[PDB]
Amino acid sequence: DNIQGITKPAIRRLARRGGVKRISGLIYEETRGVLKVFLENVIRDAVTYTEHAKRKTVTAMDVVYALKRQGRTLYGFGG
Amino acid sequence: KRHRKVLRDNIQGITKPAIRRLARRGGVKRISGLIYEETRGVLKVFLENVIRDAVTYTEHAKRKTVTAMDVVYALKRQGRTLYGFGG
Amino acid sequence: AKTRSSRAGLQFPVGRVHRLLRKGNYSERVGAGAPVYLAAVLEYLTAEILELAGNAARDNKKTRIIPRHLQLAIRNDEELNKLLGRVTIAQGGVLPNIQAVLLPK
Amino acid sequence: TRSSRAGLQFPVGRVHRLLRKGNYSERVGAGAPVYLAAVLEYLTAEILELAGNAARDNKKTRIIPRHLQLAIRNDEELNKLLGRVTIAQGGVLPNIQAVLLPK
Amino acid sequence: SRKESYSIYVYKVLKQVHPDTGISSKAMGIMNSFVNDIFERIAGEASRLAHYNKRSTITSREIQTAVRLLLPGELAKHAVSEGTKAVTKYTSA
Amino acid sequence: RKRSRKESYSIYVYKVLKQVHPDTGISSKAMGIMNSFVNDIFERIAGEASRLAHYNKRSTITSREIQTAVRLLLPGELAKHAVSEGTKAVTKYTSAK
Amino acid sequence: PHRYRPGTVALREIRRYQKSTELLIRKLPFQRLVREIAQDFKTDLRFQSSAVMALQEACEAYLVGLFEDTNLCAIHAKRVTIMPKDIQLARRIRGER
Amino acid sequence: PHRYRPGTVALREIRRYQKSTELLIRKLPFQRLVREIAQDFKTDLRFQSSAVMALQEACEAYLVGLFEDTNLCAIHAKRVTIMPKDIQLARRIRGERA
DNA sequence: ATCAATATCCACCTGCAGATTCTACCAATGTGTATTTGGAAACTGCTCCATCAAAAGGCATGTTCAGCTGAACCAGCTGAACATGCCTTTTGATGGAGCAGTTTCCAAATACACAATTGGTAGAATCTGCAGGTGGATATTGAT
DNA sequence: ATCAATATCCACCTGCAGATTCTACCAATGTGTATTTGGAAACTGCTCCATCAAAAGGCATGTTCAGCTGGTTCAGCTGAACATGCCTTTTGATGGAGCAGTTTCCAAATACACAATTGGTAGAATCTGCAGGTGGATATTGAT
Repeated sequence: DNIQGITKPAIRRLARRGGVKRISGLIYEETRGVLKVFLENVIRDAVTYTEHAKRKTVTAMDVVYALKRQGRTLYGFGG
Repeated sequence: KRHRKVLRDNIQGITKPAIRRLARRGGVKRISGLIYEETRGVLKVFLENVIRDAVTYTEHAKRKTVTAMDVVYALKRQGRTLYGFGG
Repeated sequence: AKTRSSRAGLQFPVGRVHRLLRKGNYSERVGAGAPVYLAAVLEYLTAEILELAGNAARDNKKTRIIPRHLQLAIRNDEELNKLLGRVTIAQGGVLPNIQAVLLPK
Repeated sequence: TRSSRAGLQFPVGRVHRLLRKGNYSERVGAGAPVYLAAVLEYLTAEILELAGNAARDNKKTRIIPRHLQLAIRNDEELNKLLGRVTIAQGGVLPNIQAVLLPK
Repeated sequence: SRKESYSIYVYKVLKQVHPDTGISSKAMGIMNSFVNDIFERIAGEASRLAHYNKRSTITSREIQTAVRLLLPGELAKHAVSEGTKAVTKYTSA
Repeated sequence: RKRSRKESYSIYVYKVLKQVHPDTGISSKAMGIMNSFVNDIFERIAGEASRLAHYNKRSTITSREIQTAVRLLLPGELAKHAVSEGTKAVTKYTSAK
Repeated sequence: PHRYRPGTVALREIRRYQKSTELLIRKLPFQRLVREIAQDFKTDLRFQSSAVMALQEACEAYLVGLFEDTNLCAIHAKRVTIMPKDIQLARRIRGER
Repeated sequence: PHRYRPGTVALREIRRYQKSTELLIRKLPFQRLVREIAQDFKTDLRFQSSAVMALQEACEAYLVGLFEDTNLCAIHAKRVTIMPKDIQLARRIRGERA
């Protein structure tokens, strides 16, 4: 259950940066759901790229191609 | 070499009831008073944008007439794709 | 068989798709397997939509499929709806759907 | 070099090559990569400008990603252009909603 | 002046799916446009995959990894399959 | 050890950097950001140019096309000033040749 | 005579209008609004009738959609009533504004 | 002793955290989570350290942004507190959720 | 309730044209040469993965109480519903040509190739910013 | 307010490594050939614009009052603050080799081109669905 390694205080800090004051109880779990969906999606794609590439190792560029597919474009990792 | 009428604030031809109906179809019950003006504000922003791009395409094309395809390329540009007019 | 769709057993032209892939500048060289596999995937999705809209037109008691039917067909299905997420359909209409708390008590 | 001829720091050659081997279209006119390496040079310059001023503001000589993020999200036209873009090591524009501020 | 469309092949496939049903012109416009949007989507993705992997050529293999990327779930499955099937029947004969 | 040639924009970006702020520098991370930036932007403009080509059934990408791409892609004042720097550099290369 | 309570003709309307596909905005005032918005962008234009329709479809789509997300915003406020602060939240989250 | 009112350390936290750019989630649990989520798509894979970092930046981006939009949704309800129906509203409008 | 009444729902019909089928014209779409892409095998080495051992720093767990949420209630009023009166949209009609799209010619412009040379790469060296920190400057926050 | 206590701000300095300056290697990136894309001019015809009268259908406008908004209060409790107590994240370390990435061979796969031929187009003809209408059963809302 590595999904719980996303600590309550990490999500608390994340919300802090997001400009939030008071956080409900359920929120943490709800966050944890969302986050997963995200990662599931992106990685699903990133990995696909790695498979097309007939490589066993996922490279930062696969990540980026995926994120660009998702419309979430990332700068600074070799785009 | 032959006149036009001038065109001015045709934005009020988007009648209150057109905006009411468009609101119904959206699954809305009670509409505040302000909404109409605000609707229009938003609608205008929309059109300006789309039409800008569509005309840019007609301008690249050295045509004086805007075609459906130009409209469509525009909408597709905005991320709003339209089906049925020739995409 | 002579034509290539016949050879791979499809109703969608594998030749026209070869032509389009070549004179679209997707890349220099277009393999012999690509327009095949592709005219196959297009055929397939055309088929899925037509099935769902056709059943939807039978539901409203009509012989001809009209855009409202297609709009329905796409939006009721979960996966067709995700794929056509950003797409607006000519003459579409919406999914008849009313919010609960606006309904009479 | 052709950049010298057009007064750019940006290689017009490299961009001629890129336009040819991306398959954007068959024939790349000679004027295209010029106009283009120019437009990139301009926008590079623009970002570097605004980010640099932002970098002098926090009293540093080195531009770090945070400066760039700031410069982009602060400028209006740039911010529109980079809307769907996430900048690594960026941070946010420090901004608090008014109604959570102690009254 | 001759124009080109998919309306004839979409008639084909319609008759395969529902023999007794018809289709209007606007609707056909929707379909033709649809097939086209999709085309550009997959072929585009295929292309990007080429240049990503430094390959001058678009193989059926690329179309495929495109269809896995672009199509969500069960649709991706039945499609990748309908394809493999079509290419394999194509190869032998 | 061995070498593997890679390609980047960090040098031209140093140049332009020194032009704008002679007394200021740039970190590695930030330079990666600029490199990406140019690349994304590039791909965007050239993409749209390409679409203009095919829309108008043309085998060639003229600077004329780069231009209509920049009017479409770039917002407002940014658009006006880029179209300038471009038309400018091209006329200068034109008379130079 | 007969008078329906507030909200009854509302729901009868929502049903009625969700059920059809025809254009809600009268075509002429929309066409003047498009020729006007283009006039002042590049002067002396002509419009294919299909281009007018395409625009009408695109815009009524945009707006019907925006109204749905509006309603979902006002219902989140425990209100049956939509307001500009609602619409503006919708656009604020979508990224438009 | 000394005790700050409820909400103050929040505001100071907000200023403090919005002002830096450093990675908020512990990297290892995140890396384990990424390797797990990847196991089920394909088994026996390897990850460039730069690619993991890349994802971490992508996800903290995603979440902080979603939070901005959440806070704005609860503030729409005359509430200072974010809740699961707020987040489901944000995702529901963005198009992320059905 | 029980009751009218407005509206919707549903079925046939009836006439129109839009889907759809017949037809003939025509332009994309079997075989042989020529070139090179990548698959395939062979080796090199980058950094990714393992387990490991100290150093704290961060997470966790709990107590205590503050203020935020929401349930509930109440006054004002703002937006719905309805009719009637009026205006402007729709239709189709025609007339007129602006001008879009199709055609045919001629060249300026780019692709192709060979051959030469220097800007741009990696690797090494060196050096200047600023992180890290410690200690009082100075700004809030909570209590008086 | 006016008043203390943590917390933050900024000052100064110093060292560490990551930015920046320098070195030599090397592979990409001017002139000459051959071809063709599209800019230009000359013409055809489609469809877009203008206008008009009549039909009518929907917009606008005013009255009237229902229920919906938000203003107010008020209890419970659910999160925040703060300390102490526990553990695993971080970092630095070395070692091991999985495997990514670079090169050489070279043949299977496509680009390229001419001559053939047929599926796909448009245009025309036609006919079956259903749009439009009307009545008439039924279902819902609000009034008593």
